[PDB]
Amino acid sequence: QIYKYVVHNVAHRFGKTATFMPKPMFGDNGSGMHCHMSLAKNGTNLFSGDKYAGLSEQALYYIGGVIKHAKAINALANPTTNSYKRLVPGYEAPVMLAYSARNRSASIRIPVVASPKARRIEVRFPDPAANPYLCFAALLMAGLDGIKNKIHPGEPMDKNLYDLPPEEAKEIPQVAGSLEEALNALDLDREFLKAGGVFTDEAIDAYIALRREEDDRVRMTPHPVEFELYYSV
Amino acid sequence: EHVLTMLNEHEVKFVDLRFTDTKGKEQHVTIPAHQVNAEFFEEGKMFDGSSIGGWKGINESDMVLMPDASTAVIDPFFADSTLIIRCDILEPGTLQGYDRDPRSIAKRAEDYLRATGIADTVLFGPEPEFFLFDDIRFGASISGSHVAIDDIEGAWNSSTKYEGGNKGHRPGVKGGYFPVPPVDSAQDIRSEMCLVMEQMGLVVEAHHHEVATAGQNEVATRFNTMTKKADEI
Repeated sequence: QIYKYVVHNVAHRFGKTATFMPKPMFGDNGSGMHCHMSLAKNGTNLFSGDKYAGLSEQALYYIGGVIKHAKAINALANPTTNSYKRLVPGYEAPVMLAYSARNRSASIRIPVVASPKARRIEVRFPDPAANPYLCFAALLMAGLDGIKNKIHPGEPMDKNLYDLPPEEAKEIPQVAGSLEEALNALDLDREFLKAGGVFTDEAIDAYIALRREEDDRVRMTPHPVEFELYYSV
Repeated sequence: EHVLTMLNEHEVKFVDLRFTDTKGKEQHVTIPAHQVNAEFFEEGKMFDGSSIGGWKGINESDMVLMPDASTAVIDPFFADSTLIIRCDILEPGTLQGYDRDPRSIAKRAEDYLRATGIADTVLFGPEPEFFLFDDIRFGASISGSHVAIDDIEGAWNSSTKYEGGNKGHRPGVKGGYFPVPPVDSAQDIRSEMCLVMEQMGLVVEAHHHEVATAGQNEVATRFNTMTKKADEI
């Protein structure tokens, strides 16, 4: 919040205007908000271990949780219709629900670092439009539910992204493809969030209602491109 | 003789002598109809060779324009009745056919065909395509260079403000293949081209808009023997 405040105001003072929108331009990079995470107890990093890339089995369950509830997390980590203009079948699009220490097609990167004290995971699909609080919280709760229920990740994807592959039609896990879809996922897959009484149904339903109103403006208003495509129909 | 009757039948005031240079560009010079006599056909008219690019140099300027009476056709654009007569370029005295005259060269090639006895006639059916614009600007000097194209059909004009309003039915990029008018703005013009082409001896097979936005078009004409077809081009 402070970060955004500083950015917005320093820009204003310099005669500029800053935006954290995820995709202001078609044809060039969008803005993302990768989230590096790790857990700890009494000063030790609960994510370092002997498993893949220096990870603990706890980290893997966490990842499994994030992957299981990705579409619902999307409703908080990519809360705008615009968010989905960044998350589109592109090469570097962090849309494949998988982990890897290299494949930057994977929405979950595993930083390769020396000190086990710095072992962690990087969830790449979030964007800056996300509510800090709710986005971070949803990421945690999904991780915990991944642990409590020992949800195994499966094996790491080290092949390639969304295009070629295209072998087995490459329908592996993916993040929500639209805001509505994400909101719907959040609707159905809300249990992991209600755990511990953190998120109430009322809160969740209210959030969804706020965003559906936004989703509607975009769905109902003619798009400039529609004229290019259909004016001469 | 057919020519001398066409002169009276159409009350011709001028005769436009035409020929092509090495680059392929049709050239012309005009003489009053009253300058057309018996001599004209047997010995042609004299002109400066050194004036055309890539032709005679410093010493041997003068050459002969030999009217080819088979090519006589009325010009449909000139204000005063004028008859067009294509000419070959002959070496003076020898009256042979200039080595560098493209029409002579093409005739020589048709001759050589018959000579080898491989065949007695060659058939050519070329399909030239072209563009129709409203504005074409370009230049190049020490401080820069540029080219600007503009046409009412150009897709880029979907956003242009027009005096009487933008009526916007334009062929998109690579989208010119056959939308009926008003998307295709050149029906009337393609047909005038057809009618006129036929008034000039060509035989039209079809006309249509081509693929590109911004006025690509095509008039398809019936094949003919090689040299007569180049004349037709």
